[PDB]
Amino acid sequence: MAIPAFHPGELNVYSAPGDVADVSRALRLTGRRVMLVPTMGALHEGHLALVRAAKRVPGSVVVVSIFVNPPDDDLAQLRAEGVEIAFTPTTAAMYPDGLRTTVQPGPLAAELEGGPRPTHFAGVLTVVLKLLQIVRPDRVFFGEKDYQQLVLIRQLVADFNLDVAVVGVPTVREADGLAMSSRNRYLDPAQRAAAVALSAALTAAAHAATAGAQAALDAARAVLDAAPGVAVDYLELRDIGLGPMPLNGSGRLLVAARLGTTRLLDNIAIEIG
Amino acid sequence: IPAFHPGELNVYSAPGDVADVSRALRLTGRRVMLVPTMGALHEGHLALVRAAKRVPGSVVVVSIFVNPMQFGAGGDLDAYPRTPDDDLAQLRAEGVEIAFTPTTAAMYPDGLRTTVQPGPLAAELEGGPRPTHFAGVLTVVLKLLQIVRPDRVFFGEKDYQQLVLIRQLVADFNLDVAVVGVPTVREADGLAMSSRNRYLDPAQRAAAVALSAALTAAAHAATAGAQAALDAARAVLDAAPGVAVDYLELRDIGLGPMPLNGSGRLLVAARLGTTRLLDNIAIEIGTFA
Ligand SMILES: COc1ccc2c(c1)cc(C(=O)NS(=O)(=O)c1ccc(C)cc1)n2CC(=O)O
Ligand SMILES: COc1ccc2c(c1)cc(C(=O)NS(=O)(=O)c1ccc(C)cc1)n2CC(=O)O
Ligand SMILES: COc1ccc2c(c1)cc(C(=O)NS(=O)(=O)c1ccc(C)cc1)n2CC(=O)O
Repeated sequence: MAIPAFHPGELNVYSAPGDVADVSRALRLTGRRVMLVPTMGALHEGHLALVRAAKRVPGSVVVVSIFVNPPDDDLAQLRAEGVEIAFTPTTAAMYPDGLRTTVQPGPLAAELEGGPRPTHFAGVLTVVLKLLQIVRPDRVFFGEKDYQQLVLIRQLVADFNLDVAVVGVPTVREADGLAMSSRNRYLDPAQRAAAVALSAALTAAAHAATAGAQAALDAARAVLDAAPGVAVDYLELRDIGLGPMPLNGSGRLLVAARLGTTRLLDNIAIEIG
Repeated sequence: IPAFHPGELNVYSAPGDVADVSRALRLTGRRVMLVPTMGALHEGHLALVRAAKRVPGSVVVVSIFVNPMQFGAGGDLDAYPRTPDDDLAQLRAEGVEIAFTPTTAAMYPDGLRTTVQPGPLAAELEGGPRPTHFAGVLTVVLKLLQIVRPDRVFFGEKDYQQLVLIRQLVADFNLDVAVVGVPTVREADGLAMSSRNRYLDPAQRAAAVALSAALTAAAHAATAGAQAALDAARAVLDAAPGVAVDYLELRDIGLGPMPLNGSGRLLVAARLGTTRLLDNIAIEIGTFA
C-alpha cells in the first residue's frame, strides 16, 4: 500500500516491476514527467545520448531499464548522468508465466532484418510493450541506428493506441562515422577499417541525392564495392515509414553487411533531388 | 477534451474524445469503469453496467463496436445483430454517462498491422476451428483498454475462454487494469443470455434449456467424481431434440496446461439448427462439492 522508497536526486534501483510501477505512478502524481530509456546494459555513449535527451525535458525523471531480452559500471555511469531510476528486472519477473501472450508485428517485420531473424522483432515489440505498461512514461527514447526497429515501435504505438511519445535520437558515431554498436569491439583492425564504408556510403548517397535516387544508390554501392571483406546483405532506399520510396521527397537509406562474423547496420535520412 | 455533461449520456465516436474525457475524469478523482460490448445489449450487459456503477465514485464507459477483426470470411460479420437505437436507450435508462461508439476507420486506420498473438489457449475450444478469432478479440480489447485507460473492465462469464484469455493479456502485458468477471445472467429457465438467442425458433428455444440443465446436473453429480459429472451432462444433452454437441469439456479453472484438481470449469458448445450456443459452470469435484 506504501510507495516503495524513492530518494530524489539519487540513483534508485528497482528489480520488481511492481515497485518501479508504483514509484513511477507516485512521481507522475507529483508533477514529474516520466521518461523511459530502454537498454540491455553494457552502456555506451549511444545510451548516454538517449539519457541526455530525456534529461533535458523540464521536470523529467529519467528511468533507464536494463534488461537482456532472452552492472556496477552501468549504474555508476547512470549515477554520473543524474539518472534517478534504474529498473533491472530478472527474466522471471518479466516473464512469471513464461512466454504466452506476445506482440505480432505487421509485415514490415518480415523484411530487411526480419530476413535473417524472422521473429527478432516480435520479441523486441513484446518487451517494449511490457516496459511501456510497467513504467507508463510520457516519452520513450530510442536511437535511430536500428531504424526498422524504431519504425516497428512507432507502428506498435499507433496500432495499440499507446499514449506515449516515441523519440528517435540521432545515432552516435565514432570519429570516422562508424555507428556505435556493442559489436564494433569484435572487429579486428582490417575489419574495423573496412567498416567505415557503411557510413561513408550512406553520407556519399545523401549528398549524391541532388542528382536523384539512382545516383544516390549508385554512389553508396560504389563506396561499399571499394571495401574488402564487406558482404552486403541489403542496400535499400525506402520512404521514412519504410514503405516504397516516393518519386521525390523524404526517404531513408538503409544498409546491412557482414564483416567476418559480425553483422553491422547503418541508415541515413535521404532527400530526393 | 470535448464537452462532458454529467448525469447525462455523452456519446463519443472519436477515440481521442473519449481518451481525453476519461483522463480528465480520472484526474478529478472519478474511477473509470469500462464495459466493452459488441452492442445488441441485453440484461446481461445491464448487469455488467450495474456492477460497474456499484464501484464508488465510478464513471461508466460502455463501448459498442462490432469488431471486424475477430470474424472470418462468411456472413458472420454482416449477420451480427445491430440494434444501436435500443442500445443507447438502455444505457440512458441505466444512468450510463459515456458511450464510446467508434467507427471501423477510427479503430483500424491502417488496417490490420500490429496484433496480439494469444498464448496456446487460443487454439483450443472455440479457437480450434477459428484460428485468428481470439487474436482479433484481444487486439481490440487491448486497444479499448489503451484508449479508455479504465481502472476496471467488466466481462460476463458466459464466454469463459475469452475471459481467461483476457486475464492472460492483462497479466502478460503488465496492464494496469483490474479484470472483473460477472456471473452469467440467465432467462428464468436457465438459458444463458446471449445476443444469439434471437435466432432460436420456438422449438429450438425449448430444446436450448438442455445446456444449462446439463451443466447444473453435472455440478450436483460432481460429488460422485468427474466421470459422473460428465456423464450426467451428456445424458441431458442426449435427451434433447435437435441439440448437436460440438464439445463438452471439463478443465481446470484457468483452462491452462494443468490437470483438473478440486475446482474446475465445465464448458459446453452445441448447435441448434445453425445457432451455436455456449455455456459453462463452476464444478467442485468430490469433497469440494
Ligand atoms: C543514440 O545513439 C545510439 C547509437 C547506437 C545504439 C543506441 C543508441 C542504442 C543501441 C542499442 O541497441 N541499445 S540496446 O541493445 O540497449 C537496445 C536494444 C533494443 C531496444 C528496443 C532498445 C535498446 N545502439 C546500438 C548498439 O548498442 O548495438
Ligand atoms: C453478466 O451476464 C452476461 C451474460 C451473457 C453475456 C454478457 C453478460 C455479455 C455478453 C456478451 O457477449 N457481450 S458482447 O458481445 O458484447 C462482448 C463480446 C466480446 C467482448 C470482449 C465483450 C463483450 N454475453 C453473451 C452474449 O451476448 O452471447
Ligand atoms: C491454424 O490455421 C491457421 C490458418 C490461418 C491463419 C493462422 C492459422 C494464423 C494466421 C495468422 O496469424 N494470420 S495474420 O497474422 O494475418 C492475423 C493475425 C491476427 C488477426 C486478428 C487476423 C490475422 N492465419 C491467417 C493467415 O496466415 O493469413
